[PDB]
Amino acid sequence: AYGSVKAYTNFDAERDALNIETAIKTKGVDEVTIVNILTNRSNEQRQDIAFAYQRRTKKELASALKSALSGHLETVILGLLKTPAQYDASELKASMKGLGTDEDSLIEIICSRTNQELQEINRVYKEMYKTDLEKDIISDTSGDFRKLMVALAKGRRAEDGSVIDYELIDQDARDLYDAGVKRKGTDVPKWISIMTERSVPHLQKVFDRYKSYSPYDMLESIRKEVKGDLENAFLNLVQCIQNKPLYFADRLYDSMKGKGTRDKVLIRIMVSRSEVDMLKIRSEFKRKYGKSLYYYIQQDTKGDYQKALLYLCGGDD
Ligand SMILES: [Ca+2]
Ligand SMILES: [Ca+2]
Ligand SMILES: [Ca+2]
Repeated sequence: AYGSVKAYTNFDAERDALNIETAIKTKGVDEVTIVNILTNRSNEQRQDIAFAYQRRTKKELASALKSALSGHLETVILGLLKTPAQYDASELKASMKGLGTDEDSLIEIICSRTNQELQEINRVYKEMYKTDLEKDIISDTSGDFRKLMVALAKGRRAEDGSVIDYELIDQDARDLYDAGVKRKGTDVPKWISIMTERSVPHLQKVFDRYKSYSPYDMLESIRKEVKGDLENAFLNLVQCIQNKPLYFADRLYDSMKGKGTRDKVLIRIMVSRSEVDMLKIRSEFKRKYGKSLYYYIQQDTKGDYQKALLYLCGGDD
C-alpha cells in the first residue's frame, strides 16, 4: 500500500510480451523500452508477462533478458522478474559463500523480513536448492550469531495481539537490563529469546521502556555488551523493529555515501522494497539526509541502470 511502483491500470500481458520480444530482437538491444515496461508493472503483472512471453516464444523471458542485457541493469531486471520469495531466497543463497560469507546481506534480509515472508522464503528455498535454509545458515554461520540468525529465520515470531501487554513490556525491559548492562558479561540467549519471540510493536514499547532502567539506550547497550557479527545483527534487528523505512533509508545512504557503490545492497533494496514501503523510505531519506533519494541515486549511478533505479524510486521528493 506504500510502495512506489503500483500495478499498471491498463495492463495487457500479451502486448507487453510482444513489445518486449520486439525490444529484445531489436538491433543493439532496446534497453529503454524494457525498462519503461518492467519498471511500471507490478510483480504479478511481470509474472503474467513472463508467462505470455513463454507461450509466445517457447523461451523463458529471464533467459532471453539475461542474454540481451549486461551488468548492473541485467542484475536489476533479473531481480525484478523473480517473485519476492524467489528473489530473497536467491539473494540468500548468493550471500552464503562458505567462510567468506556475505554476512551483511544475510543480516539485511533475515532481520527485516516478516513471519509470512520468511515462511514463504523457507519453502521456496527448499524447493529451489533441495535443502532447508536452516542447514545452510548453520553451515555458513557460527556461535550466538548463528543462534540469532536461525531464531529469526524460523519466522515464528509472535503476532501483534488484540491487547497491549504493558506488564510483559515492563518485565521484558527488566529482563533485558538484568541480562545486559547490570551484570558484567552478557546473557545472550535471553536477549535473542526476547528479541526474536515478542511481537514488533511490543518490542518497540519494550525498547523505549528499556530507556527507563538503563543509562544507555538499546543500540548503545548493544554496542557495549556485544561486538562483531552478533553486534551487527542485533543493531540491524533493533533498527528494523524501531523504524524499518528509516533503517532502509540508512542502508541506502550507506551504500552510496562512500567511495564507489555497494550495488548489491542498492539494487536489492530498490527491488525488494519497491512494492512495500518505498514511499516511506523516500520520506525518511529526505527528512534525514536533506536531498532526495532520487538525487543520490542520480549522482551515484549513470545510464539505463540509473534510469531503472529512478523508475523504481518514482520521482524526486
Ligand atoms: Ca550478460
Ligand atoms: Ca555487561
Ligand atoms: Ca559513491
